[PDB]
Amino acid sequence: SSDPLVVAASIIGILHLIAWILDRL
Amino acid sequence: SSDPLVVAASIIGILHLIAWILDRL
Amino acid sequence: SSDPLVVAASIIGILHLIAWILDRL
Amino acid sequence: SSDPLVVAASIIGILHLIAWILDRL
Ligand SMILES: N[C@]12C[C@H]3C[C@H](C[C@H](C3)C1)C2
Repeated sequence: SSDPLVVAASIIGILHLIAWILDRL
Repeated sequence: SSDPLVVAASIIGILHLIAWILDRL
Repeated sequence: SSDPLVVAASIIGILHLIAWILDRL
Repeated sequence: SSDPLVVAASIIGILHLIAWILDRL
């Protein structure tokens, strides 16, 4: 729904940032 | 308004992350 | 405060994504 | 919990964006 989709997009952003931080380390 | 603009900025962040994930794949 | 700081960090994320989208265009 | 984890992922996204902005400057 319109509420769960916004949370799903936020989870993807966190996973992408985690990968980048791991590459910089 | 001040509430819809914050959601609009969040949607843009998710679209940008999706493109990056597609490039890495 | 603990509520305004979370919004301030979100605004920075949107500005960073906007710059990236402008570079890709 | 399910509420604190979502905030923790958001904090990581802000730190990653701050580093990028510092590199561009
Ligand atoms: N709420 C957030 C949406 C998007 C991804 C992540 C970091 C920024 C940009 C704020 C959580």
